[PDB]
Amino acid sequence: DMVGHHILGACHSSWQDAPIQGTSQMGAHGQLQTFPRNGYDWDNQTPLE
Amino acid sequence: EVKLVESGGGLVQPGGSLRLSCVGSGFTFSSYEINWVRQAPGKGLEWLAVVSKIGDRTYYADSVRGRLTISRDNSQNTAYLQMNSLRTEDTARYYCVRAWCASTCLPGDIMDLWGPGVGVVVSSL
Repeated sequence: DMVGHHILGACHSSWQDAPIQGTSQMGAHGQLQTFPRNGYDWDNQTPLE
Repeated sequence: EVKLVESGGGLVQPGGSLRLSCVGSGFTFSSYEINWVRQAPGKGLEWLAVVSKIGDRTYYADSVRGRLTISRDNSQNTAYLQMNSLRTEDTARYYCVRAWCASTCLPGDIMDLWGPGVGVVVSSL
């Protein structure tokens, strides 16, 4: 019998920037990631008191 | 389409009363709060009064507490402001503003649509 031995290196994602409020950015797997404004829903165009 | 046109203001003697009526059209006035805001000709804006959605829960400003009494009738889509007593300081353009809740709920955070403004000019002459 034989066995493959590997040591995978360290993994860490790149540093990114925190979004400004109201900015909706295109994300992963066809999802629009929204940081909406105060008083609005998760959809940035829907009011939510 | 949406409007907050108001009327009922004019030149009155000091120490008098005025009845400001603000009407709303096409924006379901019974569901949105309405405030009254004063703008002096050269001293900037000044927030006067609040009436809530139903009509109760009225809270005023510190400088005009008791002096101004607000009221609301959702049947004919009207907001009334009674200026019971008026000094010479109160000459200004008064706006009835639509303001719903974003952070501060009842005093209003988003003054969306403003009325054209009615000019109260108090004068002893």
